[PDB]
Amino acid sequence: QMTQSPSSLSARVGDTVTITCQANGYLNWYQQRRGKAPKLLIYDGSKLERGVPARFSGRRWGQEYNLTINNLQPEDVATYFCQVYEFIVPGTRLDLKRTVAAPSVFIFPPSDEQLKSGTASVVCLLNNFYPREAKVQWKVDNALQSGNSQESVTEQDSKDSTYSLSSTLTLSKADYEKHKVYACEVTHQGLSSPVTKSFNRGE
Amino acid sequence: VHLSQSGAAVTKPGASVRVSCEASGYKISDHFIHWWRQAPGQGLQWVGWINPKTGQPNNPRQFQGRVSLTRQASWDFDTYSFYMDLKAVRSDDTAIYFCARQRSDFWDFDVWGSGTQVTVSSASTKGPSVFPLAPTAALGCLVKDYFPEPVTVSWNSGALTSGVHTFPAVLQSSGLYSLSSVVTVPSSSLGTQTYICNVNHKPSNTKVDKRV
Ligand SMILES: *[C@@H]1O[C@H](CO)[C@@H](O)[C@H](O)[C@H]1NC(C)=O
Repeated sequence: QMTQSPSSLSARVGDTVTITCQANGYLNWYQQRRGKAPKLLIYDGSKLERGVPARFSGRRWGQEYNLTINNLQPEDVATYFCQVYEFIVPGTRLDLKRTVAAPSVFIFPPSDEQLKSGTASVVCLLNNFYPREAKVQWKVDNALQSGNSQESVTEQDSKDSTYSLSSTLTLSKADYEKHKVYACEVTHQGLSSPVTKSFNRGE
Repeated sequence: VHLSQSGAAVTKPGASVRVSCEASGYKISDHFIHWWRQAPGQGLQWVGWINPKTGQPNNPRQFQGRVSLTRQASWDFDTYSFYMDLKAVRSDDTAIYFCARQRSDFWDFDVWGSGTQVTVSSASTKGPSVFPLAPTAALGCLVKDYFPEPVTVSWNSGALTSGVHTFPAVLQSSGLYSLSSVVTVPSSSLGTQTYICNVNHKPSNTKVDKRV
């Protein structure tokens, strides 16, 4: 009964990472790039697939299958998973490690051009942070909104190894005008203290 | 040894959709073709296999349900088209569908199709509507209420690329998509520079060009 560990890995270029499944049978490991089709890395436990760098390898011992990547490279950033017949584990995200970086935080009041449509959209931007786990909080007049939010995050950036996140608080024309202070409050590893960027009518 | 899949498909709930997989480059008769599907931010799920020689799919009628796998042999045998028909579609079916080749008897999948998005939505075509995100500081564009995906965003007709983040589109209870595109620039240069995101939505020959 097959599991994989862990769910997320960050590693430095040149380092070695190991990913484990618990399973039984003829097992294969695949690499899958965020937006793409899988690629076979190892078949049948430990056989390296033709055309794949020997810095990939696989070890079976009982019900334990390790996939190991040695000398990790920038192109190794992907999700990895094991598969036995019809069963494919959900897999492990691998990202490149870099120095911790707190989000550049910003807020964006609704555009008046848009209020003309009856729907208002407040936006929050967390820019270039690492690692990628983060928490946005939408506050207005200290009210805590608990439905009515979207969130979107970029892939790790191929240059500065950061992530960015956008969160859209969409609320109707009326209930918007009725309140004053709109703050965005985000909590991230690299931030000593949850910090807020907050607007209201003074422009 | 190669597999090319059809293009993205959109369809109203309750309808039928067909995904195609063109195979070429080997003894095609000798390998099962499997279909897999991947829901957004999720792992792969097996959908089925089909035998190219006989056209036999893994479930016999009494078990097939809402999915039917078919083949048609390009008689030279250098080519084969494989179909995945999905009837009575629903939101659940929204996902990327991959065809893939079973190499050995033991389900190592060495070739994959590029994948085909199948989006099942209540709605139909609509160009987006673009609102500005006004202010080292940040500025942007909210590209709101379009359908279907995708849209392309550039700034200053491609002349500005650095500091640009175009986010993945999210979906609303509206049933339509919203994405935002942003740039960061030094607190100066504002009054100096004309910031203009050019947005395109092919499906609807929409092509706005807004300024901040
Ligand atoms: C998998 O790696 C873990 C940690 O590196 C190690 O304890 C174990 O020996 C490895 N398992 C196998 C089957 O080689």
